[PDB]
Amino acid sequence: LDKQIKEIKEVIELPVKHPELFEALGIAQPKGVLLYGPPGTGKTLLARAVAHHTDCTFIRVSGSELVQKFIGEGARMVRELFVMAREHAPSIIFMDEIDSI
Amino acid sequence: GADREVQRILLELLNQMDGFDQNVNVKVIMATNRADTLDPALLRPGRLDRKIEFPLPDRRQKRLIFSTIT
Amino acid sequence: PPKGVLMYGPPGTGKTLLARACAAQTKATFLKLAGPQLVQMFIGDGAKLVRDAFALAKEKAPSIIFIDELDAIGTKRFDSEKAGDREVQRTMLELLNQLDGFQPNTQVKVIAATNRVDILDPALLRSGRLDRKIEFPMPNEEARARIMQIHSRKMNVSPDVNYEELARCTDDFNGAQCKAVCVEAGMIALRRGATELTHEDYMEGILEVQAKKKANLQYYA
Amino acid sequence: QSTYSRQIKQVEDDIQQLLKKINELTGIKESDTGLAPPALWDLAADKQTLQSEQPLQVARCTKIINADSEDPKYIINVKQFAKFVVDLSDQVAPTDIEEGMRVGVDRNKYQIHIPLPPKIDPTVTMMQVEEKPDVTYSDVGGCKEQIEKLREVVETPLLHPERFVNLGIEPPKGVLLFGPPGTGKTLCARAVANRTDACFIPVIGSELVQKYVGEGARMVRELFEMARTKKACLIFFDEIDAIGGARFDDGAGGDNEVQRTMLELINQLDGFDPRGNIKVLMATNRPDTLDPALMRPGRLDRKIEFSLPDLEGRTHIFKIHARSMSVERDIRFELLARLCPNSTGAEIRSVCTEAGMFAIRARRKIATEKDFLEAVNKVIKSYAKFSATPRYMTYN
Amino acid sequence: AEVKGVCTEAGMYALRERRVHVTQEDFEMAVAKVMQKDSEKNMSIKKLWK
Amino acid sequence: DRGVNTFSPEGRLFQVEYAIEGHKLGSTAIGIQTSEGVCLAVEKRITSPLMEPSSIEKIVEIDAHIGCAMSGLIADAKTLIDKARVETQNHWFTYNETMTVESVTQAVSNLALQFGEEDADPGAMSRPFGVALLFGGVDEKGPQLFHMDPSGTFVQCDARAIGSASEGAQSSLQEVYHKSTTLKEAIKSSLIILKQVMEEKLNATNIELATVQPGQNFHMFTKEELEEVIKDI
Amino acid sequence: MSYDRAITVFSPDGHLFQVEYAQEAVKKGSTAVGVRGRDIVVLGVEKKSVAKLQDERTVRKICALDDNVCMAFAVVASVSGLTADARIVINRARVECQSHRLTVGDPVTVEYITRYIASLKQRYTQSNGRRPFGISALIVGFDFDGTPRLYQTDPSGTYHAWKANAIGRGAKSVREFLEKNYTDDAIETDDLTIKLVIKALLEVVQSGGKNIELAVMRRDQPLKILSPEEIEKYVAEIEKEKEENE
Amino acid sequence: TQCRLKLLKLERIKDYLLMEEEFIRNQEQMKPLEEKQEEERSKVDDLRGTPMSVGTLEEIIDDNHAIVSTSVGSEHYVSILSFVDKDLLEPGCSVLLNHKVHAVIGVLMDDTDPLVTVMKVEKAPQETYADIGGLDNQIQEIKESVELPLTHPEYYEEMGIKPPKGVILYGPPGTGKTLLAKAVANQTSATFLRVVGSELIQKYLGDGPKLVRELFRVAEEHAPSIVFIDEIDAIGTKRYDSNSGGEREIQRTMLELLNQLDGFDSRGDVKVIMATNRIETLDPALIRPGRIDRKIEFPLPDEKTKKRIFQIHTSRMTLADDVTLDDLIMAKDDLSGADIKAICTEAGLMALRERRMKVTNEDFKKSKENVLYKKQEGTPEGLYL
Amino acid sequence: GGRRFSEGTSADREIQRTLMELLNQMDGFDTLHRVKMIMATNRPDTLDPAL
Amino acid sequence: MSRRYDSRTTIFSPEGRLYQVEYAMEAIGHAGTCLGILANDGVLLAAERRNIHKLLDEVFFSEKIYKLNEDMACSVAGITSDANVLTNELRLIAQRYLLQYQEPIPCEQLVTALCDIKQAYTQFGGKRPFGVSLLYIGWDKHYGFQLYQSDPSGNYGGWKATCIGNNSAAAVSMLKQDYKEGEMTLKSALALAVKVLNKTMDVSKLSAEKVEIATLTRENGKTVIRVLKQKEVEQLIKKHEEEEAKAER
Repeated sequence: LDKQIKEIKEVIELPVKHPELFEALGIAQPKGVLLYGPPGTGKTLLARAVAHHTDCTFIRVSGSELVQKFIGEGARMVRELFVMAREHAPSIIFMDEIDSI
Repeated sequence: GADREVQRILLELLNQMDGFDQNVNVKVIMATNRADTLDPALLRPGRLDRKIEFPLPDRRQKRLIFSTIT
Repeated sequence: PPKGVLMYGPPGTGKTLLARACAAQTKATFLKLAGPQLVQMFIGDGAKLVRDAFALAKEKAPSIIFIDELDAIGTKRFDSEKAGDREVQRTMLELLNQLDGFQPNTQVKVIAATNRVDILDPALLRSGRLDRKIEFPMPNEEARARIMQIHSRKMNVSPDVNYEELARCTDDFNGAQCKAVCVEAGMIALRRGATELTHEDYMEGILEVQAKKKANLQYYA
Repeated sequence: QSTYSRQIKQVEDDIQQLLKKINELTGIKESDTGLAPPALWDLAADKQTLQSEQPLQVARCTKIINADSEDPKYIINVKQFAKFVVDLSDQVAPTDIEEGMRVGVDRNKYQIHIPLPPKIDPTVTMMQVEEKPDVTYSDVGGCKEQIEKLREVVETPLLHPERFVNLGIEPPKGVLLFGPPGTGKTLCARAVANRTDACFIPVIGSELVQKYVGEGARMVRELFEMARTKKACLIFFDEIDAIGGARFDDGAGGDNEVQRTMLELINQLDGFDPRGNIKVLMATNRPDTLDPALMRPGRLDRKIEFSLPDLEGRTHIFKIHARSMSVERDIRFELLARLCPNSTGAEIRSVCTEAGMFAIRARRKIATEKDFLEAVNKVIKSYAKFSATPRYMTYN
Repeated sequence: AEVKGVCTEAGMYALRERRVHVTQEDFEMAVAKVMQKDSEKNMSIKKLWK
Repeated sequence: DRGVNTFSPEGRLFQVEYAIEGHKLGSTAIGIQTSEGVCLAVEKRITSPLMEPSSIEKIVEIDAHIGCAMSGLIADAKTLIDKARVETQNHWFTYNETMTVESVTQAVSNLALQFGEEDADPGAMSRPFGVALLFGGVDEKGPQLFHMDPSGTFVQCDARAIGSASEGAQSSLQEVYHKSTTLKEAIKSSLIILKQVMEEKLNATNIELATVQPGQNFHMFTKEELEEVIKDI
Repeated sequence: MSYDRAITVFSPDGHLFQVEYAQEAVKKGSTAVGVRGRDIVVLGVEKKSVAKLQDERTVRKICALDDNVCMAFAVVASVSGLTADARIVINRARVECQSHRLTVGDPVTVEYITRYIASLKQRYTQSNGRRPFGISALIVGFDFDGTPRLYQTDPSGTYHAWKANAIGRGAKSVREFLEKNYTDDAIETDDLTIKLVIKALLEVVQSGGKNIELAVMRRDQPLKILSPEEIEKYVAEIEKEKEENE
Repeated sequence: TQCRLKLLKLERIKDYLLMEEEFIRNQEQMKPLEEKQEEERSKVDDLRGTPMSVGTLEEIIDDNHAIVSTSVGSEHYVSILSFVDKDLLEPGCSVLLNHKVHAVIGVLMDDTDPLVTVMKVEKAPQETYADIGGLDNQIQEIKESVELPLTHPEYYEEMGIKPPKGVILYGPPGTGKTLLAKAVANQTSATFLRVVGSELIQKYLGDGPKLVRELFRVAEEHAPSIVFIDEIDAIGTKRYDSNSGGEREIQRTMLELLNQLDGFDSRGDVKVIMATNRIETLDPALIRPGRIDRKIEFPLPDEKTKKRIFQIHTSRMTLADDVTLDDLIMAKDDLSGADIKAICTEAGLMALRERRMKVTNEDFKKSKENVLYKKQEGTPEGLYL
Repeated sequence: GGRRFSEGTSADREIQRTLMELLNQMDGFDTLHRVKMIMATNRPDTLDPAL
Repeated sequence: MSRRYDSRTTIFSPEGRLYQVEYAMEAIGHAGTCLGILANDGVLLAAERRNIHKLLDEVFFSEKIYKLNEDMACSVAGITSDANVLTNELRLIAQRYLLQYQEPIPCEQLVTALCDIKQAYTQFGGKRPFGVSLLYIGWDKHYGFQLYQSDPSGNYGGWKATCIGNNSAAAVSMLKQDYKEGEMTLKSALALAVKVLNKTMDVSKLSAEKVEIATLTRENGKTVIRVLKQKEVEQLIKKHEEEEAKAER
């Protein structure tokens, strides 16, 4: 999927790697990245792959309450994840639907 | 206190699970029958490599089973 | 002798009053039990609470347990695939067990008051958990005059005013209300300067307790 | 210049040296005394310390037994969940002991030196409550007949019990405030409580209900009991719309938690014990929601509607609001009242507010009649659509 | 996941034949076995994994 | 939820209590019966000079010797007036003489309350109208002023006011207006009372007056006539 | 019918909800201005949202109810044309105009159409399971007299005659600039009246002759809807007059 | 000026002077504070010992006791001992207790919870007032509520009116209800609390009104403050199916907002900004006046105005004037401020992708194209009329 | 007798552990002999699908 | 009972839109490309044929190209369900007008009769609006060649070139870029329409199974309504496809 790589690579990877490049050029740092497309297009794998490539941690919020100890739930845990991500910077926070649960 | 213990027990288990790869041992085998009363964190791969499927039997498959019990 | 008897039907019919009377005739303990106290904040302990409350009534001597608002303990139509509490489920089942003749039910009688039986589930009602089903209709016309006869004794009244006429006019009153209409008429009576309530005070009395917010003259006539 | 520079550096420097004194004298850790009231408070606590009160672990009396050792014996269960068989001290006087109430026992030798005060089981409820503040009648809108009617109910029997007893009539307990919002149901409740000069407990309907089932039964039960013991209580149950709703169950959680508070209030009120020394005031915008038990008298003796006012009443809300303001009296209070009829108490205060907004932009210190006229015609047209009253008044 | 399933299915075949190297024959049987999984994915209009 | 059709424990319907409030929203109209005739006065209350003041009407004719001033939602009233026009001439075909103030008013009032929000015919109201009408004329019987309410309670008056000033004005009329006050004095009484609800002073472009007097048909006062009453208030 | 579920129910605020929801939808946009002349009345709408690929000849946002009665409409949202909503009022009004002319030999007046708009809004209110249209119409026309008239209606159904009025995107703001432009010469000269409509429309947002469509009526003669090419020439001449006065 | 300066120097001196004079001179004197006072402090340290058990003061009771729950998972009845003042301590603070006999030695601890940290999200806008194109006036009406009592409270108090609190930002969204909230915060330079409305509805039952109470507490201390509640509409329409709180939980939380705003207990100088896409799906009382004083509708920014904002945008994502500035603007018919950002933000991404630092005309056309898939341009409004 | 739950209180959580234990004890790898285990219910619908 | 269930989607919103029309507006966008372009000797419609299998009967002329009259034809963007009832009704109306007037019906006259019905559903009744937006193409005596678009409440607009459906913004902008107000002939007009459909659609070479194109051409004073067959369509695809090839170079 030659088309897919160039699009993802610009959005996510360049700013985490260097925001400085983005800043000199004069672009605003990416807020949201929306992934859409049919099931079975390697979207979940690509998210994981991207983390390895930048050398950034992959913090998956799975919607478990087994995972959560930060406040033991996550839908008012907005900023507490952002603080800790900044500490262990860069990171990409991932929200996932498996479409089965 | 109850909810926290079970949560701790499971983290320790994940941590020890990852320990197997260095040594000859084959990892945990577990059954999910209802997956909605289970964490999706526990269904994620990277510790799983092989996932077994069982479906419902068909007619021919079923017939064989029925002879063994009888 | 009854496992329990049930009182159901609309509030204000004097169930609490009636309970106090029951207690005096028997010469026994009425053990106050609240349906909300039995379900509690601690979990699995709440179930132990129902076991202890009936358990003690036996030890106290023969007893009558006055339970208020049993609607709190649970309504079992469960199939609840998602949650459904179930501190409440444990207590609903434990309550049956104590009524069953594993332990006596000729020593513990249950005087139960609940506002409706619609809310309640048949597991509880039966005919060998709650034996009698006594409906309480809202007071009759003569009944409201009797309710005022007691009340009248406490304050001071004319014999030109009774409840029976007010009962005949409208049937939009209850026993709790009849007390309230006598207490209301007395405020006006007192405000004027009087050592009694008269027919004027009562007649105004019914109008005042019911709200208005712009009233009527030629809005309806 | 020089003199001031010098004094700044010096004063600051003096605080550093002073630091030993700052801690003992002012407070903020290590002695927080000024030793006019603490010399007394400390002194009395010391005798307790020395024998067996402090460390005093909170516990509560589960049952009174006479088994094992002395004839007075009690089984107390501490808030670590272990039971202990304890004695009873005359060493200092027990004063608040009751079965099931919190009592204090020692960790060195477990015996009851002193019981904890009456029904402080929720510490959570008690802290938030204001006790009878002073709200002026220059902001409790209008003169109106609507204000006056509540007072006869709430204020007169508490202020004078004398009268009621003499005639032999029972004194007021209940009043129902019902009507759409912005008519100052809260606003009036506060004002008259101070006027009467009796203890004010406001409580929020949402706080009664908390996470677990039967947790809600603990707070309400203990609040009504606490109210009865103290001298003259008014519990102003504040704004229950869906936090008061009629008994039902959905099998996912149900109305269970909501009805729990509701039902608890019913069990102690009617009970086998009647309502103690507790007056009750209800604020609802929806009587459509409420349970048939609450709506009948014995906690709701008289129903009074404090709703949207009358045509004369709206003029009176303008006059009371003007007193608070420092705007012209050459502005006809009446003209405003006719220009916006069918307006609640909140809306008439927004008119004054708006009038001021136009005024600040112009750069005036004083509001004008021009700003005023404009403010009412915007209110009658625009504000009506948003307003709370069509839906709440249908329930009322 | 399906594409990798070809190599993975191949290994089962190499044991069965009792080879030490996964031959061409192992792969022939594997494509057809993987094609049956695909067909199941499509029938159900939902993913296989659960 | 609860319906709106229901009776409240006060002992009144919700829809109707709202409709009275609708009367209170609009502009004030005064209808005074004098025995010299019946005058109807209404405030224009214009905010722009680009408007043409003749075409702001709130006095419309039920009949050719009965005039009507209406208050509250201007639009909601207009339908009742449309049905009224058909009845007055209809009355002429059958009786062979013109309709009375009493006959017309009772017939419109039957329609005023009929409301059934659900499971009621679309040829019948879902909600009542929030309009109060003042039917003022002199007819075969003599000067009569009848008042109609949105509650469908009709009553005979000599001086009635409706609109924002409705309670205030009505009290104030009873005081000045009596049957020892002549027709021109009734016009002066109405003008003073009018000003509190008005945003400005009284003018001949800020009132509209029409009087129906014995032996005469309905006359809409011209600019000169409006101006003579303006001079002395 | 079976549908009788409430959409309108009366408020204690002394209003009908739909009518007020409609009234703000004419506050927020779709500038329609009308001026009344002394031989001719002209009404104009700005926006048909001609994005330079759309058709201009067959699109009508000014519709002739009659040959001596015409209306220009407005009410907007995110669903920007409520042409559909208008189209009902337009068709029923069209038959009614013609109908009035068959029965009564006077040419139908604007005053008849305005009462007819007040009753249509209302009738929809009283009927069960039914809701008032959001439209406001500037009803233009000629009487029996042959006198030019411009009348304006609101979504409740209350009508007033007005020499010049503007509605949309600040009804009062466009009208108060336009108030200076309404002079004795402007109303007398027919050509100046055509410019007065265009001159108001220009205040909110300037330029575009395709966005602006205006229809003209002279005497009891049929409606003439002007070409956009006629508008473009006219906006250019209006812009220079603004520099001349000022 | 001169009188003020001398007064301040004196005030500062008097606190210092008095405190100090009595102490050292009493050390010379043979009977007053002297030794005792210095000793008393030493004596608190020795009595407390190490370790010290930590507690949180729920309330003080006037009976010579307080309720402090100790960190051991049982409650304790403490007495005013070890030299301490009962009234001096303010509720909710963490306090240090001597373990050996329960006494509050003193106050210094808070032991910081993560809940306050989530609430306090400081401001630093993308764009802000005076770099935004057209409809200058529309911002100024908002200021009446938010900005203006913070800048000068003086005008409001002198006029004598109720200080404006609460605003509803409504209309079709594309005008920057979010942008306006950020912009007012920078300009005012007061504390910015940002809590999204969705966050109130939790997976926990009954936590929602509690979270409101805390929000407003955190605001009062901080105050002058602005609170932006982004999108109040989200909680009423939606049922996430993460709770069994239902319709009841929304209702209790909305109510708690009312109580904290005016109620029986007011919270001093907390204004509320409610962005909402709609006003008919919201709760009736929440949008009633006297919880808001200013109501404003945002209509979409004009097609001419889109141009004046664009120059600024193009310059930020490196200036080019080789662009077809007019074509990009035109096809889109009167819709969002968001689309202008999208066309510049994307174009600059494309230019980089091509491997340059200059955005050119081709890049602007390309980005535009990608944006039509993502949005719908302004083609909806065209179809109707 | 338990259900799927997993949006419930602490009370729905404790029921499942016990319900899990019964399954293994009956048939899992452990099983009864001569000794018989009898259950009593009010609804078989309140029961766990696995049970 | 009954009102509570009624979600009050028939209510007006303050902004001045109907919730239902707005939700219908989205139903049109999910669905396939329908575009109409004006030309100077005829007019053409291009619609996405969404019925591709190798086993197809073809019991209808087409499932999206509908000949409403013997002088009008139309294409569809929206839901096939709504399209079927609607398409029949469009036929009685077109045909009755043909009886009375005996001249081809304006495209404008055709959208308006339906509009009343659309509006009726939305405002009251609690009835869904139709899920299709129709592009009608025709020639009527009065204006010459015309194209009309209808929306889910019957909101109408006369268009020289317009597109609704999937990637509606992309198709209309592109077509706006090359062509602005009637600059091309009938021959060139088919080649643009297929080109637009090509980019919008997932298959980037198309066939005649993927596209179906219909022409309405005025010949010898009479309107001819013809659905072009697969054979004619392939010729049009090769002409655009080749034009794209030159573009690159």
